[PDB]
Amino acid sequence: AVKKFKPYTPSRRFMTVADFSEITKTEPEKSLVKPLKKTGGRNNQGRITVRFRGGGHKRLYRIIDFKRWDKVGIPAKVAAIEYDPNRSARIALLHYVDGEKRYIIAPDGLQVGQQVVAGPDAPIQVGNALPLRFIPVGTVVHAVELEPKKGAKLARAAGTSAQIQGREGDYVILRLPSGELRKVHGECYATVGAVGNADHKNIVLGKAGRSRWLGRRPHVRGAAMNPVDHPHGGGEGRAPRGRPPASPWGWQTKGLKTRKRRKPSSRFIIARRKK
Amino acid sequence: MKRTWQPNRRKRAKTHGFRARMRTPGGRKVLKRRRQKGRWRLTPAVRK
RNA sequence: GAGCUAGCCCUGGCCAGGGUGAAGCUGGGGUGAGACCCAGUGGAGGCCCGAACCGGUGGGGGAUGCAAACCCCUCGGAUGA
RNA sequence: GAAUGCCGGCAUGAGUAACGAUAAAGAGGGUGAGAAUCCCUCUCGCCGUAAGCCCAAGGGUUCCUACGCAAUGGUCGUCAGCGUAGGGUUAGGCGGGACCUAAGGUGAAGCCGAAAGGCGUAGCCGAAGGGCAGCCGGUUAAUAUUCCGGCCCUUCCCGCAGGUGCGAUGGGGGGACGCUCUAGGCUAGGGGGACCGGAGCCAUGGACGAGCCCGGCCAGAAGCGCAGGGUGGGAGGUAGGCAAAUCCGCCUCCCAACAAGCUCUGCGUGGUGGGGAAGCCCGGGUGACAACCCCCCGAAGCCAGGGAGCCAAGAAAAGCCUCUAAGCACAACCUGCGGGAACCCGUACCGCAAACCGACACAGGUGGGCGGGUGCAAGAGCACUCAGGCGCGCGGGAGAACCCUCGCCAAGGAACUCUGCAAGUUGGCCCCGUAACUUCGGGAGAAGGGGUGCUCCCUGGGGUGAUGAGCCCCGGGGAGCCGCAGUGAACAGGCUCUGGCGACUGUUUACCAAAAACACAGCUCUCUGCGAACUCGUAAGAGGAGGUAUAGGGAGCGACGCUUGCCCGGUGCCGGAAGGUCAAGGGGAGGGGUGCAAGCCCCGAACCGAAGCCCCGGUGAACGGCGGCCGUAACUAUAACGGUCCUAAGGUAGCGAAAUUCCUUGUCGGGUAAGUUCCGACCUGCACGAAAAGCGUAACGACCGGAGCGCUGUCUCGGCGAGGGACCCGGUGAAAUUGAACUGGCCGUGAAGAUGCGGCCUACCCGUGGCAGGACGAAAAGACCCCGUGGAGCUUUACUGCAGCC
RNA sequence: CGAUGUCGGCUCGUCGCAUCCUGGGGCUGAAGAAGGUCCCAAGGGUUGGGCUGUUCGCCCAUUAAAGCGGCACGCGAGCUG
RNA sequence: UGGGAGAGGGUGGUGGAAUUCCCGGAGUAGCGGUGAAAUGCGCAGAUACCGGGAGGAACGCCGAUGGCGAAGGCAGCCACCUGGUCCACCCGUGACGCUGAGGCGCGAAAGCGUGGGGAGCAAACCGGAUUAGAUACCCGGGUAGUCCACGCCCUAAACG
RNA sequence: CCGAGGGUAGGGCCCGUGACUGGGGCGAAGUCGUAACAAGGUAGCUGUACCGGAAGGUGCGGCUGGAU
Ligand SMILES: CC[C@H]1OC(=O)[C@H](C)[C@@H](O[C@H]2C[C@@](C)(OC)[C@@H](O)[C@H](C)O2)[C@H](C)[C@@H](O[C@@H]2O[C@H](C)C[C@H](N(C)C)[C@H]2O)[C@](C)(O)C[C@@H](C)C(=O)[C@H](C)[C@@H](O)[C@]1(C)O
Ligand SMILES: [Mg+2]
Ligand SMILES: [Mg+2]
Ligand SMILES: [Mg+2]
Ligand SMILES: [Mg+2]
Ligand SMILES: [Mg+2]
Ligand SMILES: [Mg+2]
Ligand SMILES: [Mg+2]
Ligand SMILES: [Mg+2]
Ligand SMILES: [Mg+2]
Ligand SMILES: [Mg+2]
Ligand SMILES: [Mg+2]
Ligand SMILES: [Mg+2]
Ligand SMILES: [Mg+2]
Ligand SMILES: [Mg+2]
Ligand SMILES: [Mg+2]
Ligand SMILES: [Mg+2]
Ligand SMILES: [Mg+2]
Ligand SMILES: [Mg+2]
Ligand SMILES: [Mg+2]
Ligand SMILES: [Mg+2]
Ligand SMILES: [Mg+2]
Ligand SMILES: [Mg+2]
Ligand SMILES: [Mg+2]
Ligand SMILES: [Mg+2]
Ligand SMILES: [Mg+2]
Ligand SMILES: [Mg+2]
Ligand SMILES: [Mg+2]
Ligand SMILES: [Mg+2]
Ligand SMILES: [Mg+2]
Ligand SMILES: [Mg+2]
Ligand SMILES: [Mg+2]
Ligand SMILES: [Mg+2]
Ligand SMILES: [Mg+2]
Ligand SMILES: [Mg+2]
Ligand SMILES: [Mg+2]
Ligand SMILES: [Mg+2]
Ligand SMILES: [Mg+2]
Ligand SMILES: [Mg+2]
Ligand SMILES: [Mg+2]
Ligand SMILES: [Mg+2]
Ligand SMILES: [Mg+2]
Ligand SMILES: [Mg+2]
Ligand SMILES: [Mg+2]
Ligand SMILES: [Mg+2]
Ligand SMILES: [Mg+2]
Ligand SMILES: [Mg+2]
Ligand SMILES: [Mg+2]
Ligand SMILES: [Mg+2]
Ligand SMILES: [Mg+2]
Ligand SMILES: [Mg+2]
Ligand SMILES: [Mg+2]
Ligand SMILES: [Mg+2]
Ligand SMILES: [Mg+2]
Ligand SMILES: [Mg+2]
Ligand SMILES: [Mg+2]
Ligand SMILES: [Mg+2]
Ligand SMILES: [Mg+2]
Ligand SMILES: [Mg+2]
Ligand SMILES: [Mg+2]
Ligand SMILES: [Mg+2]
Ligand SMILES: [Mg+2]
Ligand SMILES: [Mg+2]
Ligand SMILES: [Mg+2]
Ligand SMILES: [Mg+2]
Ligand SMILES: [Mg+2]
Ligand SMILES: [Mg+2]
Ligand SMILES: [Mg+2]
Ligand SMILES: [Mg+2]
Ligand SMILES: [Mg+2]
Ligand SMILES: [Mg+2]
Ligand SMILES: [Mg+2]
Ligand SMILES: [Mg+2]
Ligand SMILES: [Mg+2]
Ligand SMILES: [Mg+2]
Ligand SMILES: [Mg+2]
Ligand SMILES: [Mg+2]
Ligand SMILES: [Mg+2]
Ligand SMILES: [Mg+2]
Ligand SMILES: [Mg+2]
Ligand SMILES: [Mg+2]
Ligand SMILES: [Mg+2]
Ligand SMILES: [Mg+2]
Ligand SMILES: [Mg+2]
Ligand SMILES: [Mg+2]
Ligand SMILES: [Mg+2]
Ligand SMILES: [Mg+2]
Ligand SMILES: [Mg+2]
Ligand SMILES: [Mg+2]
Ligand SMILES: [Mg+2]
Ligand SMILES: [Mg+2]
Ligand SMILES: [Mg+2]
Ligand SMILES: [Mg+2]
Ligand SMILES: [Mg+2]
Ligand SMILES: [Mg+2]
Ligand SMILES: [Mg+2]
Ligand SMILES: [Mg+2]
Ligand SMILES: [Mg+2]
Ligand SMILES: [Mg+2]
Ligand SMILES: [Mg+2]
Ligand SMILES: [Mg+2]
Ligand SMILES: [Mg+2]
Ligand SMILES: [Mg+2]
Ligand SMILES: [Mg+2]
Ligand SMILES: [Mg+2]
Ligand SMILES: [Mg+2]
Ligand SMILES: [Mg+2]
Ligand SMILES: [Mg+2]
Ligand SMILES: [Mg+2]
Ligand SMILES: [Mg+2]
Ligand SMILES: [Mg+2]
Ligand SMILES: [Mg+2]
Ligand SMILES: [Mg+2]
Ligand SMILES: [Mg+2]
Ligand SMILES: [Mg+2]
Ligand SMILES: [Mg+2]
Ligand SMILES: [Mg+2]
Ligand SMILES: [Mg+2]
Ligand SMILES: [Mg+2]
Ligand SMILES: [Mg+2]
Ligand SMILES: [Mg+2]
Ligand SMILES: [Mg+2]
Ligand SMILES: [Mg+2]
Ligand SMILES: [Mg+2]
Ligand SMILES: [Mg+2]
Ligand SMILES: [Mg+2]
Ligand SMILES: [Mg+2]
Ligand SMILES: [Mg+2]
Ligand SMILES: [Mg+2]
Ligand SMILES: [Mg+2]
Ligand SMILES: [Mg+2]
Ligand SMILES: [Mg+2]
Ligand SMILES: [Mg+2]
Ligand SMILES: [Mg+2]
Ligand SMILES: [Mg+2]
Ligand SMILES: [Mg+2]
Ligand SMILES: [Mg+2]
Ligand SMILES: [Mg+2]
Ligand SMILES: [Mg+2]
Ligand SMILES: [Mg+2]
Ligand SMILES: [Mg+2]
Ligand SMILES: [Mg+2]
Ligand SMILES: [Mg+2]
Ligand SMILES: [Mg+2]
Ligand SMILES: [Mg+2]
Ligand SMILES: [Mg+2]
Ligand SMILES: [Mg+2]
Ligand SMILES: [Mg+2]
Ligand SMILES: [Mg+2]
Ligand SMILES: [Mg+2]
Ligand SMILES: [Mg+2]
Ligand SMILES: [Mg+2]
Ligand SMILES: [Mg+2]
Ligand SMILES: [Mg+2]
Ligand SMILES: [Mg+2]
Ligand SMILES: [Mg+2]
Ligand SMILES: [Mg+2]
Ligand SMILES: [Mg+2]
Ligand SMILES: [Mg+2]
Ligand SMILES: [Mg+2]
Ligand SMILES: [Mg+2]
Ligand SMILES: [Mg+2]
Ligand SMILES: [Mg+2]
Ligand SMILES: [Mg+2]
Ligand SMILES: [Mg+2]
Ligand SMILES: [Mg+2]
Ligand SMILES: [Mg+2]
Ligand SMILES: [Mg+2]
Ligand SMILES: [Mg+2]
Ligand SMILES: [Mg+2]
Ligand SMILES: [Mg+2]
Ligand SMILES: [Mg+2]
Ligand SMILES: [Mg+2]
Ligand SMILES: [Mg+2]
Ligand SMILES: [Mg+2]
Ligand SMILES: [Mg+2]
Ligand SMILES: [Mg+2]
Ligand SMILES: [Mg+2]
Ligand SMILES: [Mg+2]
Ligand SMILES: [Mg+2]
Ligand SMILES: [Mg+2]
Ligand SMILES: [Mg+2]
Ligand SMILES: [Mg+2]
Ligand SMILES: [Mg+2]
Ligand SMILES: [Mg+2]
Ligand SMILES: [Mg+2]
Ligand SMILES: [Mg+2]
Ligand SMILES: [Mg+2]
Ligand SMILES: [Mg+2]
Ligand SMILES: [Mg+2]
Ligand SMILES: [Mg+2]
Ligand SMILES: [Mg+2]
Ligand SMILES: [Mg+2]
Ligand SMILES: [Mg+2]
Ligand SMILES: [Mg+2]
Ligand SMILES: [Mg+2]
Ligand SMILES: [Mg+2]
Ligand SMILES: [Mg+2]
Ligand SMILES: [Mg+2]
Ligand SMILES: [Mg+2]
Ligand SMILES: [Mg+2]
Ligand SMILES: [Mg+2]
Ligand SMILES: [Mg+2]
Ligand SMILES: [Mg+2]
Ligand SMILES: [Mg+2]
Ligand SMILES: [Mg+2]
Ligand SMILES: [Mg+2]
Ligand SMILES: [Mg+2]
Ligand SMILES: [Mg+2]
Ligand SMILES: [Mg+2]
Ligand SMILES: [Mg+2]
Ligand SMILES: [Mg+2]
Ligand SMILES: [Mg+2]
Ligand SMILES: [Mg+2]
Ligand SMILES: [Mg+2]
Ligand SMILES: [Mg+2]
Ligand SMILES: [Mg+2]
Ligand SMILES: [Mg+2]
Ligand SMILES: [Mg+2]
Ligand SMILES: [Mg+2]
Ligand SMILES: [Mg+2]
Ligand SMILES: [Mg+2]
Ligand SMILES: [Mg+2]
Ligand SMILES: [Mg+2]
Ligand SMILES: [Mg+2]
Ligand SMILES: [Mg+2]
Ligand SMILES: [Mg+2]
Ligand SMILES: [Mg+2]
Ligand SMILES: [Mg+2]
Ligand SMILES: [Mg+2]
Ligand SMILES: [Mg+2]
Ligand SMILES: [Mg+2]
Ligand SMILES: [Mg+2]
Ligand SMILES: [Mg+2]
Ligand SMILES: [Mg+2]
Ligand SMILES: [Mg+2]
Ligand SMILES: [Mg+2]
Ligand SMILES: [Mg+2]
Ligand SMILES: [Mg+2]
Ligand SMILES: [Mg+2]
Ligand SMILES: [Mg+2]
Ligand SMILES: [Mg+2]
Ligand SMILES: [Mg+2]
Ligand SMILES: [Mg+2]
Ligand SMILES: [Mg+2]
Ligand SMILES: [Mg+2]
Ligand SMILES: [Mg+2]
Ligand SMILES: [Mg+2]
Ligand SMILES: [Mg+2]
Ligand SMILES: [Mg+2]
């Protein structure tokens, strides 16, 4: 449950912070963090290729186990649940009876002290990873591989989940977090349950500086610029778009579809998304 | 106020120096050009 | 050509002193249990006053200048974008 | 002879402006050809969170000494950061290298590109980050953690002794980390002492004193002591840490547990080695056998990898330790001790500035550390002062206008003016006290008031210590004293009411705009299923993201409150396996040229044949748009109501003479003696209106408007005074400008505004301080405007291409 | 057009007279007082405020009166902006 | 103490019918709708029929004139957690009772905030009719909302 | 010292009045429609919500004070 503040400054009026009440360990596993090269939106040429990036808090990257079929049949115990600044979900530290220590995305409801396990035989239980073909139809899953052995790709953000709607040959049918209906191969691994921290979206950033902490630099409207800069630039005084609303680079940006036409995965998208 | 020349020996050597010039087609042409002209100095002096 | 200037990256440094008194915690009251109230403690904040520091609001001076943007008075921010 | 020509030389302005912070000077002695300017002494003033001291960058001999004074120095010069010459910088421990990695850079493998080249893993390079062994004093004209003295320490080699499964680029541990607040104990630093040491001193009315003045320490190995940091021990199993592993990880058992123990730092002590003032007498010597003690205040520094809270969740790699592999166990490593060995570069000087960046010895710019005392609540604020450093490289006079900076003002008190612009006022602390409204925080320092010194007396609590004294910190009560006045000097809000705009803190046109602009949390639409979309790139490859729809891109709107209506005909976008049109290609009816002929060669109808466009739908927080004329109510007036034309549909709620209203100073009301502004209303809104959002909104604003109180030189209306200039004298000595000039007024004339032509009038020659009417005065080949088949930025349903996409 | 700074205000004046006041007159539908109108007359005078950038104008309170015009819409090497 | 009846409440599950949409088959000239129509939908293959899938909401028969609750109100079926209540016995306490200004809690629907959900229905809205008009009644569309969770609102022909 | 009161500043309550504005009551014979009373020609009423020249309409739930 999000936490409010009393209005003792202008910004505390609506600023809200997470409860952190599920967190049980306030520093990371030294053997599993590595440094995070901040890019500032720049590429190997040095050019801003994503605008309005930089200046955020320093962070260490916690290595997450997105495969899990690494260690079939080897159970692990949930030793702590910790904060990860590289993702919306919380992460959970796993101590394998193997003696190996790993991080996973923390599903909703997972408890410090329970044991999880990965494999075809695993119990349909929160925290376990199975190939999709062995999960009963209707089950809510997360951290879903898209192609077998290639890594958990879908449903990873705070509060998300996919639902198994049915089967067809080597493939199962998933309803993704977007509501699209896709075929995913049955040998693709997924973890039972939804991702935790569902309250994440109810957070009110509260002031400008909070965004600046996250590496989000201020965003400038096209309408505020000059014609050298943007299709919406210029005009005397304020001005409507005066053309179909466009990006800085000329393409239309109110409805124009941009998925590539002849893309091969189209044979596996059943129904495009919703709302 | 703060003016535009703020001398810095390391900046000078790493930007205009001999080894900066030789690493680059345009840099070598600069050296080739300045030799042909007879410049006493092919590159700015910086004490290190 | 980014030793000026603009943004980002890595690594360091700086912010006198004073004021306000958030949550929480403790005790007390209250209740079926609660909410809640009171006191104490506490020390939150793009919080308040004000140097350094960063600015440049109003006025005067300067105008072959001390200066190709300066000087005086006054004024903004000063734990934070 | 002219090109605002080019190069040079020399004039004019002119002995004119100026001589670079208004911190300030005077005299005596010296030197010398020459002295306001050099040296010495005494007096005076200035800085003192600096205008003193120490590092770093940058500069590169500027350092020291001797000899100089042509030029440089805004004057002078005997002086100098200047000329000549000689000298001067010393390290195993300080900084960098023979160590480590960061961004980044480079790059065996590999990938990509016409060439040049672009990428790229490991590796390498890369520091003000990590790591690593020196402190105090003396010494030189000039270097000193470097030389010397004292006391300490590090690595490498070799040897000896003891010990041990030794051995690494490999495995593991550690290194290793945020922000705010902060404990205990110290240390730096500081204040006091009736105690200790000291050359003296008694003045001018008093004091021979518990008098005055001066100083009462620094470094230090082992050991010890105080305060902290770090750290569980044993066993059994073991499938993980890409071989192995006794290490680490995991599981179980026993023990230990605020500890202790072991270890590592800090501080104190410590053998020992140093230092040591005033005053006096020529940097020195004396003092001096100097003394070196006690109490208090006390860090932001140290113990430190300390503690707590919080969210935005806070480098790497080596050194180090541990595990084992090849190996090797005559080895090798560890511990102790001994001897030997220990290289390269920097070191002068300046360093908030006359030596750096600004053409200058330039009121500007320049990162880190130290920065004493008293008082004022605190403090790095303010005043004065220490140590130390300065009086700013032209001066001497005079005491006009006028200018600048500053002080005061009778009566009035905003009457000034676009505007209270500017300047008054207010001003710190303590106490009383404080309104609408409000998002309950605020508004609030609201407003408004009272207090503030000194003496005596009684008394409350804390810190140190011992519980006491002493010192130190917060207070309370009573009685008095002096002045015009007690934050007695300096630093230190004027307040209120009411509109517009923007929620707010922020940001911006470096150098005429700081704002109502930008940003902003928040709201909505839309794209994106991950080799994502999008972006940069020919590509490779990057970013997006080591992210995954509670995510990322694009767009508008802009806290919050209550809201956001009607039009899908046109444009856009979205959907639409039909039909229409549609290119290359397929097809080949039928034609044609040539050949004697087999043949060769060319044209070519129907027909099959994408996207796109047409066509059919959807779509507004997509581009956008949201009417006209006429009639009508039992006074008049005005029309709830009706008629008709047109549209895709005819503006809803709210708001309105508005940051929008042309007519306009609309009309009414308020405020005023008087109000083109202001505020409240009205509504025939030239030309508001709902996310280019509509209407509100507490708080906020160096935004913009209107009003009142307070107080004023803003004004009636000016006066006086201060200093720096202007003026005079000595020194040094520019500038734009300049066809040449022997350069008056009127009325005319003239290319239409005449010193220069006409006719009158006036007028002896030459300067100095002043004032600005003219010389269509200077400056800049008018920015406005036009012209040029001149240029550039920008736009689009202008033309034609190209990227990209299909 | 190889530049003639362009509204208003302030300051400083000066000139014309088609005279606002003051002085002298005639006519009056001039009883007196007060006016009207024309003539002569430029010596002097011709106020302080509210509103607006304003010139102008309106308004308040007075006045003998609250004149109208020229001087590059007088005057920015005089100021303001 | 021992028994019973009950849509009393709360949480979690879960079953079939039907509507809608999507897919596949089969099939062809209309379907729908009304007082009669038109709008709408349909040869771009609808309606009608079969198989498949997704999703929401409400629970037919039982069912009553019935039951339960203080009122608002409560209806598929299962489990758990929980309230009230009635009857038998005549066992215990010994007037411990009644009401109740204030207070506190509960309170249909609609409405509001923040999320989710969305089949059907449907204010507003659009269109087609009707009509003098028709900002209605009737038809075809359709957004809030109706549904879930949490928090407000506290109304009623909250009536016997 | 206390002290009538005078002064300065800020609050509270009441009364009067105000451009304009809101609905209300009343008023012999105005304009528009016909909402209700009959099944009032869509049964009515109701809380609420949205809408419309106006009565009203519609949605959701409720009442019978509804007809046949
Ligand atoms: C500070 C020192 C500067 O002086 C000014 O700034 C004054 C205050 C300007 O007026 C400012 C301010 C203002 C309002 O003039 C008062 C404005 O009009 C002009 C544009 O600039 C001047 C004089 C301008 O002249 C004016 O230019 C006008 C276009 C036409 C006018 N004249 C021919 C009629 C002429 O005098 C102009 C162009 O800057 C002069 C040219 C030569 C310059 O560039 C010179 C070098 C100036 O920059 C300057 C001397 O350094
Ligand atoms: Mg809050
Ligand atoms: Mg959590
Ligand atoms: Mg690591
Ligand atoms: Mg990267
Ligand atoms: Mg790169
Ligand atoms: Mg981008
Ligand atoms: Mg960026
Ligand atoms: Mg994320
Ligand atoms: Mg997380
Ligand atoms: Mg797959
Ligand atoms: Mg949000
Ligand atoms: Mg961040
Ligand atoms: Mg953003
Ligand atoms: Mg923006
Ligand atoms: Mg713009
Ligand atoms: Mg550009
Ligand atoms: Mg362009
Ligand atoms: Mg453009
Ligand atoms: Mg535009
Ligand atoms: Mg614009
Ligand atoms: Mg604009
Ligand atoms: Mg406009
Ligand atoms: Mg437009
Ligand atoms: Mg466009
Ligand atoms: Mg594109
Ligand atoms: Mg989709
Ligand atoms: Mg600068
Ligand atoms: Mg600076
Ligand atoms: Mg350098
Ligand atoms: Mg450097
Ligand atoms: Mg450099
Ligand atoms: Mg640099
Ligand atoms: Mg470079
Ligand atoms: Mg180089
Ligand atoms: Mg080449
Ligand atoms: Mg040579
Ligand atoms: Mg070169
Ligand atoms: Mg730079
Ligand atoms: Mg530099
Ligand atoms: Mg600060
Ligand atoms: Mg502080
Ligand atoms: Mg206080
Ligand atoms: Mg307190
Ligand atoms: Mg606590
Ligand atoms: Mg304050
Ligand atoms: Mg200024
Ligand atoms: Mg001022
Ligand atoms: Mg200044
Ligand atoms: Mg000042
Ligand atoms: Mg401040
Ligand atoms: Mg501060
Ligand atoms: Mg000639
Ligand atoms: Mg010339
Ligand atoms: Mg020329
Ligand atoms: Mg020349
Ligand atoms: Mg020349
Ligand atoms: Mg010359
Ligand atoms: Mg010559
Ligand atoms: Mg010459
Ligand atoms: Mg001369
Ligand atoms: Mg002269
Ligand atoms: Mg001069
Ligand atoms: Mg000067
Ligand atoms: Mg000064
Ligand atoms: Mg003297
Ligand atoms: Mg002298
Ligand atoms: Mg001299
Ligand atoms: Mg001399
Ligand atoms: Mg001198
Ligand atoms: Mg001297
Ligand atoms: Mg001091
Ligand atoms: Mg130099
Ligand atoms: Mg000389
Ligand atoms: Mg000389
Ligand atoms: Mg000589
Ligand atoms: Mg000279
Ligand atoms: Mg000089
Ligand atoms: Mg001499
Ligand atoms: Mg030397
Ligand atoms: Mg040494
Ligand atoms: Mg060597
Ligand atoms: Mg190429
Ligand atoms: Mg390098
Ligand atoms: Mg290196
Ligand atoms: Mg280093
Ligand atoms: Mg070292
Ligand atoms: Mg030492
Ligand atoms: Mg050993
Ligand atoms: Mg070993
Ligand atoms: Mg660590
Ligand atoms: Mg770390
Ligand atoms: Mg670090
Ligand atoms: Mg933080
Ligand atoms: Mg002290
Ligand atoms: Mg093992
Ligand atoms: Mg340490
Ligand atoms: Mg001595
Ligand atoms: Mg002696
Ligand atoms: Mg500090
Ligand atoms: Mg520490
Ligand atoms: Mg690394
Ligand atoms: Mg072997
Ligand atoms: Mg051997
Ligand atoms: Mg060597
Ligand atoms: Mg040295
Ligand atoms: Mg300075
Ligand atoms: Mg400094
Ligand atoms: Mg100097
Ligand atoms: Mg120099
Ligand atoms: Mg000087
Ligand atoms: Mg200087
Ligand atoms: Mg001292
Ligand atoms: Mg003070
Ligand atoms: Mg001086
Ligand atoms: Mg000075
Ligand atoms: Mg003088
Ligand atoms: Mg004189
Ligand atoms: Mg001064
Ligand atoms: Mg005074
Ligand atoms: Mg006065
Ligand atoms: Mg007054
Ligand atoms: Mg007054
Ligand atoms: Mg005024
Ligand atoms: Mg103004
Ligand atoms: Mg004003
Ligand atoms: Mg004052
Ligand atoms: Mg004061
Ligand atoms: Mg009030
Ligand atoms: Mg109040
Ligand atoms: Mg008020
Ligand atoms: Mg208000
Ligand atoms: Mg309040
Ligand atoms: Mg509160
Ligand atoms: Mg106060
Ligand atoms: Mg006060
Ligand atoms: Mg007192
Ligand atoms: Mg006194
Ligand atoms: Mg007295
Ligand atoms: Mg203040
Ligand atoms: Mg603002
Ligand atoms: Mg703004
Ligand atoms: Mg607002
Ligand atoms: Mg804002
Ligand atoms: Mg701020
Ligand atoms: Mg600017
Ligand atoms: Mg500019
Ligand atoms: Mg500029
Ligand atoms: Mg300015
Ligand atoms: Mg501006
Ligand atoms: Mg500002
Ligand atoms: Mg802006
Ligand atoms: Mg919003
Ligand atoms: Mg591109
Ligand atoms: Mg990446
Ligand atoms: Mg908003
Ligand atoms: Mg805002
Ligand atoms: Mg904005
Ligand atoms: Mg409100
Ligand atoms: Mg349309
Ligand atoms: Mg359309
Ligand atoms: Mg359409
Ligand atoms: Mg086609
Ligand atoms: Mg349009
Ligand atoms: Mg249109
Ligand atoms: Mg009538
Ligand atoms: Mg409406
Ligand atoms: Mg109006
Ligand atoms: Mg308005
Ligand atoms: Mg308008
Ligand atoms: Mg108007
Ligand atoms: Mg107007
Ligand atoms: Mg008026
Ligand atoms: Mg009035
Ligand atoms: Mg009107
Ligand atoms: Mg728009
Ligand atoms: Mg607009
Ligand atoms: Mg407000
Ligand atoms: Mg502001
Ligand atoms: Mg402002
Ligand atoms: Mg006022
Ligand atoms: Mg004056
Ligand atoms: Mg004077
Ligand atoms: Mg004379
Ligand atoms: Mg002379
Ligand atoms: Mg000279
Ligand atoms: Mg001549
Ligand atoms: Mg002549
Ligand atoms: Mg002459
Ligand atoms: Mg003359
Ligand atoms: Mg004359
Ligand atoms: Mg003429
Ligand atoms: Mg003439
Ligand atoms: Mg003449
Ligand atoms: Mg002549
Ligand atoms: Mg002639
Ligand atoms: Mg003549
Ligand atoms: Mg003549
Ligand atoms: Mg003169
Ligand atoms: Mg003149
Ligand atoms: Mg003039
Ligand atoms: Mg001329
Ligand atoms: Mg002139
Ligand atoms: Mg002229
Ligand atoms: Mg030219
Ligand atoms: Mg021209
Ligand atoms: Mg020009
Ligand atoms: Mg122009
Ligand atoms: Mg023209
Ligand atoms: Mg042409
Ligand atoms: Mg032509
Ligand atoms: Mg052209
Ligand atoms: Mg160009
Ligand atoms: Mg062009
Ligand atoms: Mg012209
Ligand atoms: Mg000229
Ligand atoms: Mg000119
Ligand atoms: Mg005036
Ligand atoms: Mg008269
Ligand atoms: Mg008479
Ligand atoms: Mg009469
Ligand atoms: Mg007459
Ligand atoms: Mg006259
Ligand atoms: Mg006017
Ligand atoms: Mg008269
Ligand atoms: Mg005139
Ligand atoms: Mg004229
Ligand atoms: Mg004119
Ligand atoms: Mg005029
Ligand atoms: Mg004119
Ligand atoms: Mg001017
Ligand atoms: Mg003017
Ligand atoms: Mg002039
Ligand atoms: Mg002139
Ligand atoms: Mg059809
Ligand atoms: Mg067909
Ligand atoms: Mg569904
Ligand atoms: Mg009994
Ligand atoms: Mg309710
Ligand atoms: Mg209709
Ligand atoms: Mg219709
Ligand atoms: Mg009809
Ligand atoms: Mg719906
Ligand atoms: Mg009933
Ligand atoms: Mg009295
Ligand atoms: Mg009638
Ligand atoms: Mg009826
Ligand atoms: Mg009826
Ligand atoms: Mg009817
Ligand atoms: Mg309706």
